Amino acid sequence: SMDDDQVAFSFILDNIVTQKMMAVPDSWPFHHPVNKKFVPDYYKVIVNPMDLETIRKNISKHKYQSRESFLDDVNLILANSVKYNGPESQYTKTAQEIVNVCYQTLTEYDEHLTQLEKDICTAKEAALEEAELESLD
Ligand SMILES: C[C@@H]1COCCN1c1cc(C2([S@](C)(N)O)CC2)nc(-c2ccnc3[nH]ccc23)n1
Repeated sequence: SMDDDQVAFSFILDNIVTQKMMAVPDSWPFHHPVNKKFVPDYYKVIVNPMDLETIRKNISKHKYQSRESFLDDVNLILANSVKYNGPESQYTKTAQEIVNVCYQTLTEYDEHLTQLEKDICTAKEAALEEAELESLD
């Protein structure tokens, strides 16, 4: 079912986050949203904040239906470090390793993720078609 497939897809992504990305050494700056009381300037600069806790919350809500949408938020972590800390900051080097281990692990699971992504997309289109046919009955 689309529910079993979304659960599987989300579990794979969550395991990539907790077992690989969160395990990158010294990755603590990216585990949670920046606290405005600690870094008030952060939210004057960073318009689209992102972090690994927020990604996990999004996974639990089944936000990500595709590898692309998942990686959109993953890359935001890196892009935001480039902007706030600079492209050569040690913070950005760490964010880069987080992104790289994400890519590496996605590649290991690309066969299964690609199939889940396709099957979720077909089931979603079918449910949309049926809902529209029912509303017009
Ligand atoms: C602003 C820096 C550099 O870019 C990425 C995130 N970064 C963070 C992130 C955090 C959080 S947190 C405690 N939830 O705000 C998410 C874990 N914290 C501090 C921080 C907080 C207080 N003093 C500090 N001194 C130096 C850094 C620092 N930096």
